[PDB]
Amino acid sequence: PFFPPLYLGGPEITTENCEREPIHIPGSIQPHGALLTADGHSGEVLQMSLNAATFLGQEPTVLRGQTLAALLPEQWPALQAALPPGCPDALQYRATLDWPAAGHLSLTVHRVGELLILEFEPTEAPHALRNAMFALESAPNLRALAEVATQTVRELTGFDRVMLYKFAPDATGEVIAEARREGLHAFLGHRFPASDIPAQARALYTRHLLRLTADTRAAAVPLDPVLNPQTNAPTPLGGAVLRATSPMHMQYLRNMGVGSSLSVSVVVGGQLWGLIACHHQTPYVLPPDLRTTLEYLGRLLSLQVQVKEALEH
Amino acid sequence: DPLPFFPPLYLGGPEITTENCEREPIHIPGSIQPHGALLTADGHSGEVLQMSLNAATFLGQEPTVLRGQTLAALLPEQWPALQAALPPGCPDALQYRATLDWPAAGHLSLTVHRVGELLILEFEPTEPHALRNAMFALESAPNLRALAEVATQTVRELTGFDRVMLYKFAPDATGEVIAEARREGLHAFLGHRFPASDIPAQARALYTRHLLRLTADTRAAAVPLDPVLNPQTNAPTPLGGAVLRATSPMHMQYLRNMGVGSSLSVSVVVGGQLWGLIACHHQTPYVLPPDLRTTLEYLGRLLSLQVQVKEALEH
Ligand SMILES: *C/C=C1/C(=C/c2[nH]c(/C=C3[NH+]=C(/C=C4\NC(=O)C(C=C)=C4C)C(C)=C\3CCC(=O)O)c(CCC(=O)O)c2C)NC(=O)[C@H]1C
Ligand SMILES: *C/C=C1/C(=C/c2[nH]c(/C=C3[NH+]=C(/C=C4\NC(=O)C(C=C)=C4C)C(C)=C\3CCC(=O)O)c(CCC(=O)O)c2C)NC(=O)[C@H]1C
Repeated sequence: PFFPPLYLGGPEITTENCEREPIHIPGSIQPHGALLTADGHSGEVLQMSLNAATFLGQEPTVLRGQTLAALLPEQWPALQAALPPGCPDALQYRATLDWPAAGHLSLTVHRVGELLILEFEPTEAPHALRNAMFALESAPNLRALAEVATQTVRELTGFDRVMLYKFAPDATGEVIAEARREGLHAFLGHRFPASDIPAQARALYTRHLLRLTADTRAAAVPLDPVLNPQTNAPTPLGGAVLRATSPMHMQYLRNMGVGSSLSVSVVVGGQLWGLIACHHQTPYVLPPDLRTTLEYLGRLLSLQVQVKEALEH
Repeated sequence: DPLPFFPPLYLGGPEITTENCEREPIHIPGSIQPHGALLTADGHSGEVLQMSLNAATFLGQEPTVLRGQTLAALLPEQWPALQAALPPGCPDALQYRATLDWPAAGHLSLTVHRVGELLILEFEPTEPHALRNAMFALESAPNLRALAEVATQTVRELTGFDRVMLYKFAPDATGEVIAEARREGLHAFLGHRFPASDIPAQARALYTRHLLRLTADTRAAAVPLDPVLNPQTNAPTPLGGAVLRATSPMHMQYLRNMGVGSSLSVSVVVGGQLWGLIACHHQTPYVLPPDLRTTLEYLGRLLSLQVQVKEALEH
């Protein structure tokens, strides 16, 4: 099963109970964005991140009464149609708001049962993706495909290190390709125990395909209330990219000297084949539109891995 | 019966009838569609060899001036990028794309690929979260039918085409329209089947490697390359990888007879075989700009993946 989260007086995580940390329900988010939850029917704002006032520019109480209808007039009917009752928690809808306080915000919404989860992040506003797609497809074998993928991602993102991390049948991981800035350790060829990515994190990574830590020293921002009014239970945040990263894993990143971390799941035959794993030495908020490019690349790599593995077997 | 290609018309080959469909050498028509321009150049020196006859009007230069310069001089910023992206021996399927600001012609999209020692350069005029939203909707579709319906509707919304169909090949290469989105008033093609010769065997092979082709105007005359043969080889210039390549006259007559002014199709490739086609029709001529066509190319790949996934959920 899972332990209760901390804020419901559950045990603190150690290397003895790695498998039982409820990483999906931390009750908090990373501070480079803001999150609201809301009722599926009424559009009634039920929870907000204590930092919402910053991003939205709204007097705190104003929000926690109001309706999405009021708050987001153009958007609220689109949401209603895009995310019908009963849809999967994996389905997401995005829009760009030109919002008074903040030039442009990206809005990302998904639905978990009766709750809409809304994420707001700063945003903005060429051929590198098309060029990359063809490059991946003409790679002659899996090894070269891995090399092209890591190089392409590094060029698109500027990340200090990009790896392709492949899982063995026992969930033992191996760095099979790597693109990195001059003057970093090389993790190419190294293998790592399955417990570094514990079972409950691999399962969530099979369904929700991109996650990140933007700053491995930033404090999480609580949800208020912490419990969902609807249920008097924790809000599931595993489909939210703003979801606070497990401190156990933030500690693992700080000990490596990493300030910023992102990965994309590569999913083949319904199973987690590997990760595009990215490191930055300093804090780094990759903007939403560039993340989208990596999300596309994730799908394309999933296709090409199967194609390429089929021409060996 | 499968038989080798006839020589093209310009090398004294025969004219194509219902009898000899499968032997038309559609990859080497010696000509392009008039809404863009094409140059060929030597892959090592960058000497310009062939150009479409309309090139002066896209590029704003006399032929003899174009042909008298190397790509190093014509494309000083792109020439080194081309050479890195398209190394000798690379496959003909690999494409490099850039946007140019050309004085006379505005923003041009440049698409380049390499066939042996030849570079092929295509120039076309070029111009929010719809793709991301579509990607997730496709993935959440519960079964093959719902996927097919979401895919057709999405493509129609992105493009404004009068008809978008998902055409699926059977094992005998006959095809069936298994989903479609269509303009009000058009008659349904859903559930209809069409014989294997409708898309002959040398088109199907080409459609497994080069995943998008189009006819922007089913009545437009093709524009010859000049000279027609590659001076490197005194042989035909391979245009199978060029979206500008002229469509087979057989296929154009087939489309005009259906009342179609514009056609586009994307290949859906599963396990190395052509599974089906995203096939679009417009009643009037219609040019879809290169950046919009890129969205369809990306959806072609997504759909190939999702078709595998939906079919595996099915035994
Ligand atoms: C007591 C449990 C431990 C633990 C927990 C844990 N680990 C993750 C997720 C990841 N761990 C990763 C490990 C590596 N990163 C590398 O670069 C290498 C090798 C060079 C390894 C072995 C990775 C890549 C992830 C994925 C996330 C990312 O992209 O950074 C989680 C889940 C965190 C979350 O999503 O909130 C958890 C709870 N890790 C341990 O090492 C043990 C001590
Ligand atoms: C004697 C040969 C004939 C022939 C040739 C031919 N066909 C193609 C390619 C295509 N044919 C298509 C036919 C259809 N369009 C539809 O809407 C339906 C069903 C409702 C069918 C059966 C299609 C879709 C294609 C693909 C390209 C496209 O138009 O989007 C070629 C190759 C064309 C080229 O790349 O230059 C050729 C030579 N078709 C016949 O019917 C016989 C008489």
